[PDB]
Amino acid sequence: TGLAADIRWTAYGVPHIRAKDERGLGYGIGYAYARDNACLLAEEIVTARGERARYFGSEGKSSAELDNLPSDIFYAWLNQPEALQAFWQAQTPAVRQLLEGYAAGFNRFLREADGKTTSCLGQPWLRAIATDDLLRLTRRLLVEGGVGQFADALVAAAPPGAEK
Amino acid sequence: SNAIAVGSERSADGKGMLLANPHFPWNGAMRFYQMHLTIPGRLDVMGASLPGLPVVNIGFSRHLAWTHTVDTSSHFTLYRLALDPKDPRRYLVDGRSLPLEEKSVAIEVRGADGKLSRVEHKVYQSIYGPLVVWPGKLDWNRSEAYALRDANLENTRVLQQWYSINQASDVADLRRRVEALQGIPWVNTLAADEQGNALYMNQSVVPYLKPELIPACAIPQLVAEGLPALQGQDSRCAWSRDPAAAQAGITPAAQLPVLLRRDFVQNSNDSAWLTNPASPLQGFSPLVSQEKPIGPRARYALSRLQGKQPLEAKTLEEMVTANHVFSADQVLPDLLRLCRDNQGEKSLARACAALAQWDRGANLDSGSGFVYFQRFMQRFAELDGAWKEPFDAQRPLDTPQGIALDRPQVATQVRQALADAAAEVEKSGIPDGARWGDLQVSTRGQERIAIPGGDGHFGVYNAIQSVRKGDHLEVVGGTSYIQLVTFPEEGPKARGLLAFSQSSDPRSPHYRDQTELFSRQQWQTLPFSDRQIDADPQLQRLSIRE
Ligand SMILES: O=c1onc2n1-c1cc(Br)ccc1OC2
Repeated sequence: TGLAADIRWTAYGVPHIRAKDERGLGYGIGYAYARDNACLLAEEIVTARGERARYFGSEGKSSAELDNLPSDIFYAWLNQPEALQAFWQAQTPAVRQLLEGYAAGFNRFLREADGKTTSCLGQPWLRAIATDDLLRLTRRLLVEGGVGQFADALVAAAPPGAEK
Repeated sequence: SNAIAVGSERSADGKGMLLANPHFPWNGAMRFYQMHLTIPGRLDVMGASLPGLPVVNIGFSRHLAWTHTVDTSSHFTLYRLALDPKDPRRYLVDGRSLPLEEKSVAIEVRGADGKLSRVEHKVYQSIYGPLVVWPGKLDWNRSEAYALRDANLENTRVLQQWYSINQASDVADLRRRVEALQGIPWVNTLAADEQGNALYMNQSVVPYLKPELIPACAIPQLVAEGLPALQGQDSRCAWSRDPAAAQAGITPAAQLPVLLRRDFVQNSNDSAWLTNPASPLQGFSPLVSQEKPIGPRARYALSRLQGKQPLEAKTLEEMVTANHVFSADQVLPDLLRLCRDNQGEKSLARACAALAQWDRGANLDSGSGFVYFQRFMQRFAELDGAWKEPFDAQRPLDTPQGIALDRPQVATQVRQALADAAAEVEKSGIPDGARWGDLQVSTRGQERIAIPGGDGHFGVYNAIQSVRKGDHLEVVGGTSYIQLVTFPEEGPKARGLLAFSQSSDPRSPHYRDQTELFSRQQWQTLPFSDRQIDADPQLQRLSIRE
């Protein structure tokens, strides 16, 4: 509540979001984004939640071309509840509000969607999102120049046995 | 990615100008999205952002335009561990045996039978971070292992950082806001403002190690190949602490490259070194910036930007839309000479014809000469001492150049490479008279759209990366969000496109509309003022609350 946004779209579906505060601004963003890209965000959130294998099985890959199970192990490791909570606790009020509105706006579109611009309507992985999911995505992007590039390597890291 | 910021001393209007040409995926978690954000009175910013982020990542406001490119700075360090000789699950620091920590994660897997089962996986961790294995390079044997310390894991400042950038008034303000927070993970920042300042910042989160620690803390084998690696058996190789840094163990802002000029700054994913050659950036940590030879994109841009002629918006646009294959400038003249020296060698006939006829571009209507050139260059890249003039540190803009055809062994190897390239091109089922646009496409539903541009590694400023799918090359990344911003009196004038369009959903009206325009290279107004927005015959409005 206390969530309101004015959205204008110009040519090519470019949104222009006006709001009186960060919560409302986020509300407008998440709504406009969902209209164009609900399925993409749902997929990437599944990845960043380490749930690809749950929905799609061990064959097949994330959009970053990692096998589902190794990708999941990496994101489960990266996005542990303690890591997300610490990240959240360190966020300014304005950022918390941006994210709170985004999630609410995205979820609003999901409640209303009739398939007009959403191809994955009805899929079990197309679900309401939380601010934590947005933190999952942020942290996934955060490590793209670091441990993210070593996701497979981290998964493969196991101690030696008896070998010569 | 490419970025050019032009200042008062070089722009045709005496004000700032920015070309933003980031090279990013066309799908997935890094797919750019256009939006304009306004809280009347205190925030008004427009550009494009990555999925899930309620901030603008690359954009402009009333007096400022900014963009980013991927830097060459290190954002992590590998640590080579010396293992306990009695236990390969323990490691030595200052000769003391420490146990590895274990963190297990449990993952649900959907089986053949449609049911879930639970997989448990153990992640081994050191004081530095998790262990990593690259079979045959970074093994975990009985003597050594490798851990990875990521500098951004503790960067809780990233979203605040872009929100702050979004609120920046001009270049000076932007610089203060980035240097204060140090929340940028892995990109350079380039900007221009209305007053005509041009800013380059290599301001990101980078592991800090005091200069005197490097020669003994580096792993000599791994630094040669540019992998950031440190000795993990010595506590003195911990990242250095400095109270001026926004985060413990990262490089303070004063120690990172910044260039503020009134002529120009540029970057195409090379280091800070030759951002502007009139003022080389030098003497930084190897974790930060090194004086390495620049890629052909940067070399191309510098060839267009050097001199004294004023730069117009149109000039910067055409640097992208020309689709010039700049790598051809270095090798094609000599390659054509070798072709003439081998007239009536049946194996070389079609290749030499194609290459001589070629417009040296990656345009839709560019001949098969481009395809021959690409396959040749892949082979040329792996020959030793084949340059007529190899890379010269004293002439970093003009070297390497030419083929050393006067050396008989080189001439033999180059001709062989051309024959090998030609054979491969001719094996593939390329129809006679087919053009580059016939091959490189973006699939939209059951349709295809021809895409201009070529791989950045061939010096095509308009960089497009594609992969073989059935009978075509499918675009997967490159030119994405384009913005070209100037500052005339009325308000910011922004021009560009989102190459792959706003929506990834095939059902959307905005799934391919900008992709059709990108094909034809027809850039559009990015409307920012209420006046611009209201003039738009397609204007739609919705107000929502809960
Ligand atoms: O704008 C945000 O917010 N979190 C991130 N982020 C990033 C944008 C870009 Br473009 C590149 C890297 C980024 O790091 C993660």
